Formats: sequence, structure tokens, C-alpha cells
Amino acid sequence: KQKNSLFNYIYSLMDVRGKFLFFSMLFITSLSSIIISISPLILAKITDLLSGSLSNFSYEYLVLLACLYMFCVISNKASVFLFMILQSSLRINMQKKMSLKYLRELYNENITNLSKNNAGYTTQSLNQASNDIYILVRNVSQNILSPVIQLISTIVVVLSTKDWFSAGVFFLYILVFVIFNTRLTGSLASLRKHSMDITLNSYSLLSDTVDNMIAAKKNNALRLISERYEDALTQENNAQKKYWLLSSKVLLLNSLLAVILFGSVFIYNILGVLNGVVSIGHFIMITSYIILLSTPVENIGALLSEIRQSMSSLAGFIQRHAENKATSPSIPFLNMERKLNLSIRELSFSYSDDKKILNSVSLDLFTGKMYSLTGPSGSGKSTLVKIISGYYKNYFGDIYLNDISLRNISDEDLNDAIYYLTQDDYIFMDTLRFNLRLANYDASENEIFKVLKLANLSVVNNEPVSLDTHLINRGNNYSGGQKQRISLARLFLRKPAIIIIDEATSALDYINESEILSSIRTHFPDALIINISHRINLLECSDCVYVLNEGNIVASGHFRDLMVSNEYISGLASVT
Amino acid sequence: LFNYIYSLMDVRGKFLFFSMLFITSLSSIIISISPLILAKITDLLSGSLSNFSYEYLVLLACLYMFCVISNKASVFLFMILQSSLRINMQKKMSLKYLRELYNENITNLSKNNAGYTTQSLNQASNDIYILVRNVSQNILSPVIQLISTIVVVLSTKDWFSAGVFFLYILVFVIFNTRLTGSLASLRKHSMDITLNSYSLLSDTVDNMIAAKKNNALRLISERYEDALTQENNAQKKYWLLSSKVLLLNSLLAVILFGSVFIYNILGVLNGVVSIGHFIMITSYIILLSTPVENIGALLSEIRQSMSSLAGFIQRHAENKATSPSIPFLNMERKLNLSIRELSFSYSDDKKILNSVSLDLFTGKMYSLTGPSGSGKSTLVKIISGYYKNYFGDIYLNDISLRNISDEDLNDAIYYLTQDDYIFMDTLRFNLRLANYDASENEIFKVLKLANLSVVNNEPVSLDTHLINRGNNYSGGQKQRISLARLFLRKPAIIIIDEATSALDYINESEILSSIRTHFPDALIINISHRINLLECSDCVYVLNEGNIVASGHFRDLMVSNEYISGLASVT
Ligand SMILES: Nc1ncnc2c1ncn2[C@@H]1O[C@H](COP(=O)(O)OP(=O)(O)O)[C@@H](O)[C@H]1O
Ligand SMILES: Nc1ncnc2c1ncn2[C@@H]1O[C@H](COP(=O)(O)OP(=O)(O)O)[C@@H](O)[C@H]1O
Ligand code: VO4
Ligand code: VO4
Ligand SMILES: [Mg+2]
Ligand SMILES: [Mg+2]
Repeated sequence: KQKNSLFNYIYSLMDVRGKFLFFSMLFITSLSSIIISISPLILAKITDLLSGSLSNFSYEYLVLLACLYMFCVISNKASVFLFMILQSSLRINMQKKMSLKYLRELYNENITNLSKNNAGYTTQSLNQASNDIYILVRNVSQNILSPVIQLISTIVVVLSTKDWFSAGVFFLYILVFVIFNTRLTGSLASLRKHSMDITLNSYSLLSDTVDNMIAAKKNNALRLISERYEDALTQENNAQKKYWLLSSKVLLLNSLLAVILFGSVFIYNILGVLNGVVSIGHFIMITSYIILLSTPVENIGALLSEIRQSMSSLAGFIQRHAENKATSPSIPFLNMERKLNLSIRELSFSYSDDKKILNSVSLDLFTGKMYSLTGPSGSGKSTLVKIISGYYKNYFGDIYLNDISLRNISDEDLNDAIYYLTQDDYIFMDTLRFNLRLANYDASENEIFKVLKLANLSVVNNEPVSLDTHLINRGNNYSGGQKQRISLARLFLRKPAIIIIDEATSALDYINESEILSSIRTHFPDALIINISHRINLLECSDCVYVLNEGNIVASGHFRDLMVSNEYISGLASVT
Repeated sequence: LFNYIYSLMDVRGKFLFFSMLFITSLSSIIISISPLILAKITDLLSGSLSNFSYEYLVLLACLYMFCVISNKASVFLFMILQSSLRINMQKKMSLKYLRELYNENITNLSKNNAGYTTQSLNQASNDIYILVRNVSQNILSPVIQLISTIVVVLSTKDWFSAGVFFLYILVFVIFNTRLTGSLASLRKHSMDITLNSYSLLSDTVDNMIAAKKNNALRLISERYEDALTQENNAQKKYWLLSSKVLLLNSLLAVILFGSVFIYNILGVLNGVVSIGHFIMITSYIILLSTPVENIGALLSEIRQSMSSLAGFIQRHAENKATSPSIPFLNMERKLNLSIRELSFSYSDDKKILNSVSLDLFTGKMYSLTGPSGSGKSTLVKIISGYYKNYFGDIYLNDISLRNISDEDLNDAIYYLTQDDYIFMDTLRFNLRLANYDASENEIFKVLKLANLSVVNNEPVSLDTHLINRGNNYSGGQKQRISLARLFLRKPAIIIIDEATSALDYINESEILSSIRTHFPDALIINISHRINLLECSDCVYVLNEGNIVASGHFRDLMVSNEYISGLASVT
């Protein structure tokens, strides 16, 4: 069942030009194997015409025979060049469609599954899959019809000349070969998959070390860094050497079998020629078939290996990327209001197992009101707002948005209703314009520049900020606070009912922090605001404060009514 | 270039490479006898065919079979040795890259992402492979087969055949070398666009959550689709030139070798040329395709894999400037810092530090504050030796920073960065980054001082696996990993750049207390917008638009300076 889905996926990557290039590749490979299967007869016909005549034969017929053999050789080589030209054209063609399908498939994946592996890994995963497709496309377009044609004609013709020992041992070889190899193909595929997986692990570790180079440099940790890569490379080599040995043995054994079987057919026909039983023409024909048969035997060997091993390695890729189990019963086009109230009822959560992060969070929040959420680091403030922001779906309890449950809200609608300002910044390596267009695609040049003022990013170091400012990897082109302001400017282009600020202002100075937080409430008057902070001034300003401790909400109400009652907030309000 | 590829080969690597060259050379000698054996077989068919001439035909047929068998055994043996050599050279190449990346400057490292550096290694691996191959297979072997052909056809005194044969190799080597550079440039430019495309994929995948939550599939997809379109167009441009060269080389071969075939046909029809010679000539025409092809590869492949590999060495080894300083263990126990008229620019277009003049001393805690964009991080980064292109001077007990080895500087100073750098590995590995030789106890002791020995009423294991960017942990728990590192280190200067922002007042004060206790003589610079650290410091420094605008005690500054007055009023 998964075998059919695999080839349908490869077929789908081919547009109209792609389908033609693939069929042209199949046709040309098939046509040339018909033509080249004729050539050992031509050679035999040349041999007899000369043998046993003392220059007494049609010289015009020898020339016609020599020219037909040349046509065979020329057409077969033209076919090889034409196939490889079509092959590269089809690679180029299928490449783009393959790569976008991956990116679009990655976008539709859940946060939990995305977080599992780094960019180094996902980047080399595409690499392996692209190459795997390539191999499969080739093996199908070249090693299916062509070797069958050349092997059928060879047994048919050798059977026709009533040579039973030759056609017998010939058919015996293809039988012993196809059996022996298939009885060792899976064993190679498994050794190859396991190797390619270790290879992903190795690229994963390289990107992990390169992304945190600064840390390893500053701690003078070259030894620790180098050793864990050297270990990964050693796991890679050993996994590769294990494949190499099996591959080398199969090849040696297949070679020795060919030498024993085809060698006998050669000695048999030698003795047949020496005892006048077999003609020289026929001897040359059997000699010519033995030589010609190597390439279709090679193409079969390849197919049996390459098809099974690229199918296995490609199966594994489709698995860890399309395990789509979501299908949450969402309301079709249920547009959300200006004023939305949140209701969290007995919410429970665990990231893995073994540990519960949220005990039984019961909360009730309303439109146009600002709420503060605090507690020690490890309580689960981020976790709670992430669940509200639909990062995670396997939660116990219920979350409502004016009677409508989160479970019945589409991830697109939820993301339009709520805007989460993350603890960590996510700045795209692109223009400032691009980073802000992330919030709203259709935003005009003015709407974007207006938003810079609101985030206090219209002027940097008494100089006007350009929308074409190129932003380096992780936006380290900008200061900690300037990074936070990019993410803040995004909120102003969006139009949400709920606004979550998870320690999203921590890197800003008192002036900026207050001015932006002011502009937020001004621009979004009816917006419900959840604010996560460890600071009294951000807690003071709220309509109500919530204290989270080890998963459970331990205290509620006004900050002033809590700064003496609650153990945590009294600990914060220890500021002289 | 070839010295670099040679260096990647150990003893097993050098053997495998020479075995590959030998076997390729030996088989081309053997297969160059082949058309003469075919001639003798054609001679016998139209000649001697007595009992002895039948036995001579069989011994001849066996020699041709030996040629064909030995040539194929050689092909299989070469590919076995090639893969063995690939495996062999692979590890040595990859570590050289990592070690080369570690020794690069922060400014150059920041220039490209992981997606880019990862696929950069990929391209160079493949470029080495091609070069190793074209050298071990397409140099001696085609020369042997082309020399012997012209020698033998010259010997049978056929001038038109050996003439047009030599003419082809001459026209071929000329025509192709004329277009090789044009192909290499089109290929390099394509491979570079390919890096740009992998760079954009890793950039999008690393910031997927942002694009997902902003429902930005269209903007994200469009950007990649554009990059892929720049990739296809760069690839199609190479494809066409490649396809033209191949079709023109094919048409030239059909015209020149076709003539040699027609000439010898007419020679056979007019009794001028024997059938035995006619076969030997077509047998040489057929045989010559593979050495012509291997020269076609050698000419084109050696040049294009040298161009793209030249680029890779350029961007990963150019460091013409190197200050021959070297004063060793520049400091012991105690340290003082002296910044004199420090000025700095990142891209020279704008000045970040105007003329910072500061003086700091042992055992004293100092606070540095100012608006976001003033340059607090910039200044401490320069103190931490991130950048060396600065005007002015920085001293560390009379010794200038310029004369302090990056190793010694990193042992004297410990910078706790604004952003956290958690390795995807065990907690043990993340802390062993600070001190390799640290014992299980030294590491666990440090976990307590970091307030990380217990998470959610459970004791923290040193074998805790930490996901990509340490997102397996809370913002504050990430900061505590970086803080736990400091307690394994032994510095004279300790910089805390907003390194406790994600921590609550209880832990911030509790850890900051254990820092001062464990490092009593340590000079401490603290960058904070909060006051619970500014009030605690022996002196406060206010940075505004590059220049240090205010100094002294915090209390004496919330009277004098309006910024410090306004900040304290947040009570
Ligand atoms: N690596 C960099 N490349 C270019 N410009 C940078 C870089 N890092 C920071 N900047 C610029 O230098 C200014 C000062 O740097 P920084 O220390 O990060 O500011 P802050 O006072 O917020 O700590 C920033 O406002 C920013 O525009
Ligand atoms: N993505 C995650 N995967 C696994 N564990 C996590 C994740 N995020 C946080 N945790 C765990 O959950 C707890 C609290 O998480 P978090 O919401 O980030 O904390 P905080 O109270 O600082 O907001 C921690 O004890 C931490 O180990
Ligand atoms: O790990 V937290 O308390 O959001 O900073
Ligand atoms: O970018 V700074 O947060 O150190 O103001
Ligand atoms: Mg949090
Ligand atoms: Mg800073």
C-alpha cells in the first residue's frame, strides 16, 4: 500500500515537461536495447561470410553488414548522450516542485515535531530524499525495459540456433543472479538506511556546533567540540564500511559466478569449434553475447539494489514528515469578534510524561482588561500562554473563547484572534520590510513605516531606519532590545482580540518599555492583554494579577491586595 | 589545492589512490592490444585456417577475452577502491572544516548560517571526489590508449586514418579548453545560488514558529520559490552550454571518424585495404570513444571542480592580517581594566562607540546602563575580544588587549552573553564546555549555585538531553545553564550582559550573591535596565549614543541625571 503512494508522490513532482522528459528517457533506453540486441548477429553474419571463403563473398554485403554494426554502435552511444541530457533536464525540472513541497509540508507540521530536529538535519534530509528520487527515476526509466529486451532476445536467438548448453547456462545465470541478489538486497538497504541516518546525526551535530560557535570559542572548548564531531564521523565511517564490505562481497561473488558460468559457455564453444561441431560464426556470436550481456546484468543488479534501497530510505523520510494525525473538528468560516473573553477550565498539561507542568489551571479573563501573570522560572507561564496560542493540543481540561472551544477553532482563525509575543525573538535573515510583512502581507510602505514609530524603531543612533536594512542570521545585526522592537512592530500590523506579551519587553529601557506598552493599549483599546513579567511596575498597571507556582495558580486579585498576602509577590516587593 | 587534497589522505588513503591510478593505467595498456587481436582474427578468417591456424584463432579469441575480462575486473576494482578512498578522506576533511570554523573571527562567522556552512562542506566534499577521480582515472589511461592508437595506426602506414585520428584529438582538446572556463564560471555561479537557497531554507525552518503564527505561508513560500527559480535559471544556463559542447563534440566525431570509416570502406572495395585492416580501423574508432570521453571529462571536470573548490578555500582561510602579540597568562588572581578613548564602528557607515574613557578595578562591582542601542553589549564584546578593529586602547594590568592571546583573554574574562547558547547535548556536555576536566561532583556542586539542582520537585540529572536551542527548558533555566558555566571557570573579570533578565528577583539576587561569594576578587561589570543590580554596584556608568554621559554611585545619579531619576521613580 505504501509502495503505490511512493511512486504516486514521485509522479506528482513531474509537470507536463517532466512527464515527457521521463517518457523520452524510457523510450530512447528501450529503442537502443532493441537495436544493440541485433548487433551480435551482424557480427556472426560478418564472421561466417569471411570464414570458409578465400576472399569469395559479396564485398557489398560485408560493407552493408559493417555499416549496420556501426549504426548499432552509433545509435546506442547517441542514446546514452541523449538519455543523460534528458536526465539532467528532468532533475532540474523535478527539483523546484520537490523543495517547495518540503517547505509547505514543514509549515503544516506541529511545533512539537518541528522542535525535534535542527536546520542542519532538515536541510540534509531534503538532500537525501532528492537524491533518492533521482536514483528511483533513473532505475525505472533505464533498467526495467532495456535489460529485459536485451535478455529476452539473447535467450530467444541462442535458443533459435538450437544451442541448448549456451542458452541454458545463460538462463541459469540470470536465474541464480536474480535469486542470490534479491536474497541479499534488503540486507544492503537496511545497512545503507542506518548509515544515511547516522549521516543526518552528523550534519545535525555540525550545524549545532556552528550555531553555538561563539560559546565554544569563548570557553576555549575546541577539544570538547572537535571530539564529539570526530566521534560522530567515526560512527559514520563504521556504518559506511559495513555497507562497503557487503557491497564488495556481493560484487566479488557476482563476478566469480559470471566467470564460472560464462567461462564454461566460452570453453564449450571453443571445443565445439575445434571439433567442427560449432561454426566460427556461431562461436563469435556466443562470445559476442557473453560480452554484450554484462551491461543488462549490471542494470538488473543495480535495479534490484537501488530500487529497494532508495525505496527504504525514501519511505523513512515520508514517515517522519507526513505522520499528519491532526484533523481537529474545526468550525468552517467562523469569524471572530472585536471583544473576546477567555475561560480556562481545569487545564492540565505535560510536555513529555514523568512530569506535569500545569496542575489544574482554572482562570477567567475579559475584553479590554490587562492581566499580569507571574511566578518562579519553571512554574509554566510560557507553557500556559503557548497552549492558549495553540502550540500544543494534547491538554486535559477545556479552553473557551466566548463559548467557542479552542479545539473547534482553526489554527488560522486562532492566530488571527490571538497574537503571542514570544519570550525569544524570531527575526528572519532578510530586509526589515520582510520581517514586518510576516505580520501582514498586503501592508503598504506607509502602514509599515507608521508601525516603526509605534515600536520606536523609526530612528536608530540619530539616523532614520530604512525598510531595506539587511538583517543578519538571528538578527544579531541589531541590539537585544531592537530585536524585541521588530517583534513588537509586527503586533501593530496584526488585528487581534487577545494580546500576550511573554517577557517580550525585558531587553528594553524604562522609557521605551512604557511608551510601547502605552501605544499597545491606545492602538488596541478592546484587546484582552496577558502580561508575563517578574517586575512590579508591569504587575502594578494590570487590572488583576495571577501568581503561578509549580503548575497551579496560587494567588489572584489586585497587586496591592497581594504584595503582603502572597509569598512570591512579597519576595519581589523586597525593593527597599 | 592538490596539496590540500593530498594532506586529507593517510597511509591507507595514499595506497587506495595509487592502486586506483595503477589499475586504471594497467587496464588501458591491456585493452590497447585488443584491435590488433581482432585484425589477426579477421586475417585468419580470410587466410591460413589450417589445424594450427584454427588453434591460433582460439588462442587469439582467448587473448581478446582476457583483455575484456581484465578491463572489466579493473572497472569493478577501481569503484571498490574509490568508495574506500571516499570513506577514508571524508572524516579528515570534515574535522579540518570544524577546526577551521573555530579559528575564524566572530564577525566572519556571523556572515552566514548553519544551512550555508553545512551545504558548503557538501559542495567541497563532492568537488574533492570529482578531482580525486579525474586524476586517478582520466590522466594516464586515455593518454596510453590515445598514444598506442596513433603509434599502431602509424605503424601500418595508414596516414589518412592516423592523420584524421590525431586531427580529432587536436581539434577536441583545443575546442573544449576554449569553453572549459566559460562552463566553470556558469557552474560556480549556480553552486553559489544553491548555497543561497539552502541558507534561505535553514533560515525559514529555524523561524518556522514565527511564520506559522503569523499565517505567513504565502510570504515564506514565495521567497523560497523565488530562490528556487534563481537556482533553476542558473542551472539551465549551464545545462545548455554543457548540452551544446556535447552535441558539437558528437557531430565532430561523426564527421571526422565517419570519413575514416568511409575511406577504409572504399579501400576495401578497391582492394587497396585488407579486411583485416578495415576491422582493426573500425575496432580503433569504437575503442577511442571512452578515452575521448575521459579527456572530455578531465578537461571540463578538473577545471570546474578546481574553480568551486578555490572559492571554498578563499572564504574559509583568508586571514592576511594577524597581530604577532603572544604575551602569555596576561593576568593572575586580581585584575583592573583601563579603557582609553575607545571608538568603534561595525560597518564604518555609523559610529557605535564615540570616545569611551573608563577605569575599573579588582573586587569592585560596576553597573552599565543606557537606552537600547547605546552600545553596552558592543563595549563589553570589545572588552571580551569579539572585535579588534577599534580606535583607542584597552589595558589589563599594563598589557594591551591587542597583545593578549584570545585563549588567555577568555581565561581572564568570562562574558555572560545577552542571548543564551545551549548545545544540543547532555546538561553535562553544556557545562563541560566551561571546563573539560570537571569531575561529576564539581559539575553537580555548580548546579546548586546556579539554582538548577532541582526542577519541578525532581533532582536534575546531568544526562538531561537538551533539544535544539535548549527549548527543552524555560527562558530562566536557559540563563541558569550559562550561569552554572561561570562557576566551573576561574576569571578575574566577570561580565553579566542582561544575563539574569529571565530570572525572578529571588533567584537573580540568590545567584548574584553566590557569584560575589565564590569570586570575591573578581571585577564585575553588570549590564541591566533593572535597579536591583544598579543599587548594589560600587559605581554606575550611563551610556548614551556611544558616549559615557554619567558616573558615580546610583543614589548620587538619581538626583543629578534625569534618566537615573526617572528609572528609580518606577517604585
Ligand atoms: N553585529 C552587528 N553588526 C552591525 N550593527 C550592529 C551589530 N550589533 C549591534 N549593532 C548596532 O550597534 C548598536 C549598538 O549595539 P548594542 O551593544 O547591541 O546595543 P545596546 O546598547 O542595546 O546593547 C545597535 O543599536 C545596532 O544598531
Ligand atoms: N518545550 C518544552 N519541552 C519540554 N519541557 C519544557 C518545554 N518548555 C518548558 N519545559 C519545562 O516546563 C517547565 C516550565 O516551562 P516554561 O513555561 O518554559 O516556564 P516558565 O515558568 O519560566 O514560563 C520547566 O520546568 C521546563 O523543563
Ligand atoms: O523561564 V521564565 O520565568 O518565562 O523566564
Ligand atoms: O540590546 V541592550 O538589551 O543590552 O539595551
Ligand atoms: Mg516562560
Ligand atoms: Mg546590549
